[PDB]
Amino acid sequence: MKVEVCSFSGSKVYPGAGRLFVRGDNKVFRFVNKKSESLFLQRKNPRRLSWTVLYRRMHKKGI
Amino acid sequence: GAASGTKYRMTLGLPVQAIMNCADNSGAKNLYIVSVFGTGARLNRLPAASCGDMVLATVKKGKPDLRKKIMPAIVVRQRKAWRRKDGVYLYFEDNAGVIVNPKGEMKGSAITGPVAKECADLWPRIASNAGTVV
Amino acid sequence: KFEQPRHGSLGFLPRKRASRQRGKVKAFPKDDASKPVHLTAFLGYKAGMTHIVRDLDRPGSKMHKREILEAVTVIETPPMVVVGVVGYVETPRGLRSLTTVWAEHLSEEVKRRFYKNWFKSKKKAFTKYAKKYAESTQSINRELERIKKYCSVVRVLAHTQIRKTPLAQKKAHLMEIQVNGGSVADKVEWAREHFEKTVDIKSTFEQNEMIDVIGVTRGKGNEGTTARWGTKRLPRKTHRGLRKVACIGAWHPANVQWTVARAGNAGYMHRTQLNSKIYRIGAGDDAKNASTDFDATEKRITPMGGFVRYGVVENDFVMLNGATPGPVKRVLTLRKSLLTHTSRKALEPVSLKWIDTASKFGHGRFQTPAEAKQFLGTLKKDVA
RNA sequence: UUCGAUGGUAGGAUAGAGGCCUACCAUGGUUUUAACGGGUAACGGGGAAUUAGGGUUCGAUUCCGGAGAGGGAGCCUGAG
RNA sequence: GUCGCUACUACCGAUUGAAUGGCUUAGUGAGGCCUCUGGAUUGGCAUUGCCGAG
RNA sequence: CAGAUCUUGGUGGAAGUAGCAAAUAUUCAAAUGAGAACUUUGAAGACUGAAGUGGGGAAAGGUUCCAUGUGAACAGCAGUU
RNA sequence: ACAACCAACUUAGAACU
RNA sequence: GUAGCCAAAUGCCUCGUCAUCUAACUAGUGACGCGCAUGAAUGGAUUAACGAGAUUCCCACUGUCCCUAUCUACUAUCUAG
RNA sequence: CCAAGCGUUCAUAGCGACGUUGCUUUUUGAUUCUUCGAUGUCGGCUCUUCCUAUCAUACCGAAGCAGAAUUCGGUAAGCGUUGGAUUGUUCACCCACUAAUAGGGAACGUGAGCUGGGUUUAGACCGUCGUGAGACAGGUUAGUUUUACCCUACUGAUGAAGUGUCGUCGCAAUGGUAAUUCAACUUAGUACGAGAGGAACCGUUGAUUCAGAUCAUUGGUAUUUGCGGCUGCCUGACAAGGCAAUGCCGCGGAGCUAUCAUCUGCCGGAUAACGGCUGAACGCCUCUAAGCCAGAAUCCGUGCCAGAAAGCGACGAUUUUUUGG
RNA sequence: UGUGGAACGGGGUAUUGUAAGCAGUAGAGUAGCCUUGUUGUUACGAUCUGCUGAGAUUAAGCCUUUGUUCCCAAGAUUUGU
Repeated sequence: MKVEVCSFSGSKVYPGAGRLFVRGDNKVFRFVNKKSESLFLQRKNPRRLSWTVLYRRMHKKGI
Repeated sequence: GAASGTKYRMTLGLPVQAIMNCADNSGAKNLYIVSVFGTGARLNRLPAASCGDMVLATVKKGKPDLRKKIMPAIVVRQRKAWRRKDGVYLYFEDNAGVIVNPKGEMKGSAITGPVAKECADLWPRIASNAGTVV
Repeated sequence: KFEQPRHGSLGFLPRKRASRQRGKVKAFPKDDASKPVHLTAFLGYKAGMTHIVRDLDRPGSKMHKREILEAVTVIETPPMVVVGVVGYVETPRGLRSLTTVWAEHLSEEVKRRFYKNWFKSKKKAFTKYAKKYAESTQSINRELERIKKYCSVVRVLAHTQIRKTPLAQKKAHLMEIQVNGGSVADKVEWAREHFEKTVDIKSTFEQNEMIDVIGVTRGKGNEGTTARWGTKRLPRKTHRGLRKVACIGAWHPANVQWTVARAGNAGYMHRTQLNSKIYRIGAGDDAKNASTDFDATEKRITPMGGFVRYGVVENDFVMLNGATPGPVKRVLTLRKSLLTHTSRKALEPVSLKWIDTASKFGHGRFQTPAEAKQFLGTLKKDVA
């Protein structure tokens, strides 16, 4: 019983949420929803979008 | 095929006439799915296979001695997402398979790329010759 | 040639609209006189569906002692009030009701079932019967004794407390629930003692019990043969449409057979689904309704934002694995199983490890408002 | 001569000259005295066999120089 | 000189010819190296900013 | 005359049924009038978008042109047009 | 041999985003 | 019977024989010809380009299909005429 | 039916000529009884039902150590009988899967269901024949597939009341019905067997086909025109908007939907083949002569769907001081 | 006339992705004037940064509400053991 972290949006992923994508280089990515998965497929960076936790951490949002 | 037991039902993403990459080092690259073992009788339904199945395939690209013949093969990866008993939907970046014999032993020696856990648990030879498992 | 199986089953015929909505018990469990006096059915309302993560206890399985995620259906089951008793004789023409005895006072909820315009009416439903109960106390006993000596089959009349549910309907659902104890005299005495009394869901069903859910499926209106019976779509070249059946019949017999797929009603039908396992009988008076032994969050059985088109469950509820017929907020009938369950899957105890309480109104990712506040920190509407 | 082929200026790199590399400026350099490409069952030489003379053939191999340590590529140590 | 039978030699040839090795085109890219960062840890300075490093 | 897929005329069931769905689109207020979804005025929203749903001609038509009145018939709904 | 403006459309290149 | 052509739009036997192609082809192509009944201006062979001509195959592509599902407008539906 | 026999030897374990008795013919034939004031023509697709002359599944009977295979042998049509290359073709031959890929009828089932690949005779080419117009055991190419709005049938949807009226809760006469098959594993290296070999009652875990539902998750769908972005033009500019018969793109809740997702899918009786019991006659003997047991995916039932709209039961109040009961 | 309904508003829940406006020399650079500049004065400049997890939508088949404003105690037809 463990809650994972989305690879793109960085949000908590409970069991039965999102999907799992295994790339050709043996790297496993967890997407919390289709929006994050589609954006990753579209090659969007999670550090660019303002709603991602990675962006907030890199831009000191919250202090 | 009396290898390690039973496999849970999973979504079929590789019907007949599907071209998939060859993950072993036998010299093939274009495994062309011809038929699937264990397919029942149903009108108009194309026999389709998922990871861990025992499809029949021919080689379209690769070493000439591997072409113009039918050989057993095992699907190790598929692009179509399937869910497990834990409620996790997973899929791979490509559809891949390895040439085997009717007993299930791999014709090659090494497997390139990740392998499905269902296929690895079903076939001990593939699990032995594989590296990263999901 | 090219033989293929039939499209659909000729057992759920006619494919017409159901003549009812509550859903009726077509066969009560066989009565065992040795067992204690108990009810064989209950009524609830479907609130929605959610997740369940549990550890499997099936020896010999690949998923033994492993995590499995299963869909469950939540049915809100507030206590039902018993207001009457019906006795059934055993004539060679079937079961025949002999007489019905009602309680002294019937609530507004059950009394509204007898009216189509409640407010416009004078509400004089059980007036002379109430007067008879108050000032005679002899005819009620006479009828109860008649049910005691005759009427080998005894059923009580119970109505739901729909006012405790977040439903706009004020008309309660009234249903005959069979009593399958023994000593028909004791059955009548039990009914008399339970007159105007509330029977709870935990007194009728228990944990890990296999039951049957009875209800009317979702209405879908008319539908073509392609979706009504699963027939093959005709080719794109087909003139005058393709979502049909090509050959409806042959020559002599010069009639359309009853076994041929035809367009028509494809929903709102009475169905009984067998072998539904009770995963949790939760009470509405505790704050740990949705908590488990492995997840101690103080949360109740309701997604944040409420159940979609239902509301908040504030009463006792029953969680059933899988799906049940009917849309949300429809009244469902829970019936005790007529079979015997000796399989390991049926007898396996179920210990829930985590219950999903995330919003079903979208791609919810938080289980509690406290967790949402912790993740989001403080917002613009929170700083000022 | 593209992605340096010929030359000038300036710079970088090298222990050091140098298109070794970079930016710009000119279209230059070789060749029927065979350039270039291809083959070589070609490591090169001192040398060996035959011996009128002239020549022909061989030379992996005891001496000298070059290359390699299964095929490439990169790097530390160390004057090397 | 044509026609012969045979062992064997060579040529062309549909099969959009196959099978190795150098020379290049396009794509991707292990590895070590140079450089920009990062300061668990060592920390002299209840204290608290400064010399510092792999 | 009961017939001739008879002749002429009238009239039925089908039947208040098939149907009156191409060409993007109408809305508000006022006037008139017995009667306004179709008339007129104003406002709004739109289309044709110069090889036009614009302005003229040849052939053909013959008064359809204009004004004033009418709403019996036609304008397959309506009408004060 | 210089040169104060008016009146013109192209083509090529660079940086940034 | 040529300086030719063919199981050809011309071959009944015939799904002719050999090879290629495919996992599998009575299809297609390349060769053979005692060719029932090919053949030289009743024109024969080859042929670049061209063809809304016929035919075989490959890549890309896709609801043709596995296996159907969802959406929009106009009908069908009901109403006034 | 017959038996000379083959069948190392044993006449019908398996074959069994010559004759003879029959059934069917979906093969073409024979005839011309219906139709020429007109019954649309093959194949394929789709869909339902029926038959057994049984491929598989269920249960029985035989030979040889088992184990397998054969007799499909005996009942049995309940339930299944596939994906492709070729041919318009049916037939037919191959590539595979599968337990198996059985054979037929229904106006050689099925064109106001589709398609038009065959036929398709109007245009055109070739081969043969004819002087010619033209002809064909022939080959090839292009060639309009109309109408239901009537009755009935079928699928669904309303619906009047003489038995009071209006409602609530019920019974079930009758009609329909549903589940199917496979794999692996502890029996175990067990029984059996000189050795080698290798089961099975049963249970467990899964899976195929089918059926009924459902939308917690995942996928799809976009008129949520919800949010954001983009091009051309227009409202003087920003902003905010409009048009481009839904302008385009990304995401997109809700709903719908997916063997693209999830859940669920029993046991009682009577039997067929066949095996037994007491037991005679025919003093022996034998399941049968009377009767009683066991016995199949068979049949009828439990269960599930509908509910006689002219089958029925129980219960509630019986137009309020106008008037009616 | 009621633990009433409706229309709004609030909160929650969801979708999208950081609204307009202001400010900042952050911005590749460009152009004029003089005390002549290790934050130059002046002006323009795709874009970027901070207010801003912002703004917008949120039932139309989401939940909730103690908030505000209205509405209902009506009308017509039929019904007798």
